Amino acid sequence: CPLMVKVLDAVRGSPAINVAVHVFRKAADDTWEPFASGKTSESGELHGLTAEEEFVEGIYKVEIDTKSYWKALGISPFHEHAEVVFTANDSGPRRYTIAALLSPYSYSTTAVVTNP
Amino acid sequence: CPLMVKVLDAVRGSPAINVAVHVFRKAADDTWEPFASGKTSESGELHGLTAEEEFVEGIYKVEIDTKSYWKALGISPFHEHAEVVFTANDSGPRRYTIAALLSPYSYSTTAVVTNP
Amino acid sequence: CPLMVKVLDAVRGSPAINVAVHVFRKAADDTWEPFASGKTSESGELHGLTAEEEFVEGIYKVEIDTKSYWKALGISPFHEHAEVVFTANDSGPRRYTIAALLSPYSYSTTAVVTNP
Amino acid sequence: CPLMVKVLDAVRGSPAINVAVHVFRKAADDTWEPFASGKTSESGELHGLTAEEEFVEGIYKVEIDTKSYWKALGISPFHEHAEVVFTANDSGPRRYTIAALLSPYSYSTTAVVTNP
Repeated sequence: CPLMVKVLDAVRGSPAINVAVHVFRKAADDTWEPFASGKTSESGELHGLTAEEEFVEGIYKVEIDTKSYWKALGISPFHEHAEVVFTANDSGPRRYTIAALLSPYSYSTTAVVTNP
Repeated sequence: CPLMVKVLDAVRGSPAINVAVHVFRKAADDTWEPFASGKTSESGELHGLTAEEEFVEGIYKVEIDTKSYWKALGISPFHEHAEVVFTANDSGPRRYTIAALLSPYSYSTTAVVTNP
Repeated sequence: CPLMVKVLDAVRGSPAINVAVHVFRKAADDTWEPFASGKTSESGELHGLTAEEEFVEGIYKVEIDTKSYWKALGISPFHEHAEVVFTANDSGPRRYTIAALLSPYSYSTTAVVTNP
Repeated sequence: CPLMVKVLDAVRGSPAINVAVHVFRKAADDTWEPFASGKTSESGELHGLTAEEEFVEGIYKVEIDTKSYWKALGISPFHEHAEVVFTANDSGPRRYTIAALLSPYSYSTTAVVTNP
């Protein structure tokens, strides 16, 4: 699975379950073209994002819907969302895990890039 | 100063100097209009950012050019930038600090909202 | 696995490999008693630390030898190490993942605690 | 001020005010000897922790009472405290800021080592 998104909850100290996540790919004309969509699972993971789809070289945007998540939990968050924009597969095929750690007024995002 | 941006470098243990930062307010036709812009100083800070009487209520995106910053030092970072998107001044004026802490493959962002 | 430790390297974007980890449980007399120990694997993980029914209620301290890790890559770090001290299982025994993300001048730690 | 200590709350998005910080130095015999101590202020900062005519080369430990901070707010946190341990002024004179960013189940810490 070459694109994996994992989200944790730093207030509850757990997986962030059912977070909307939309991946996009910057097309040849400089506009973001949908690429994959998802809701995180019981373990805060979102798998098979390139099933049926080519994971080609390019610029990707993983957009995590943190506002909905915190609002569904009765909290008013600071951010509308958490976006992670990066170039994929520029030096060859890689496997990517984007981890997001969440609080209402704060997030962190790391990328684990491993060579297949 | 009602909107400050502050940047640290987690690798070197110091402020992040000369980091380009571009702020945009979302326009009603639902697109991002230039709002202000600048470079962090010697203390990693950016002040006097709000273009005249313009810091109205609205959706803001602060974009930090972290890629140029790591590339100026010879490092090859994960991200193209770090965008922070938030609604500002919807329930009466506050002062906003956007703190960003930077690593080549990771960053962290926090809003410290305080009351006039 | 009821006590697990994940370390990640935020400079390189990968698991932190071969990092020395030492757990301790606080004793009857309020001193720290050697409990388990390990070095993180290829995936930056350290497994079979506790042994389920060997994991009592108490205060544990996970220490991560972050200093050697950075000096073994030719970097000179800030911290001597990173410690994590938590109360374990004071309730209906649960699984603990302690995740640590590393950088020379900074680290961040998170607990994922799940009902088995 | 050769040793500042700044604490932010990532849940509420404000400084963490009134936080108990206790600082130790490792003595000749390798036991932690009390050194300075205090409580963070309206800005979450803790100034006047030490005097440059007294802050000598050695290993310090900066312990921050996150548990009482979270309880005082009705929150059952994960960690007992946040311990930051580090060697100081071994290369001569420098200013140190320990920044800590708190969530009930996570925290991150960065050292900003700047020069006289």
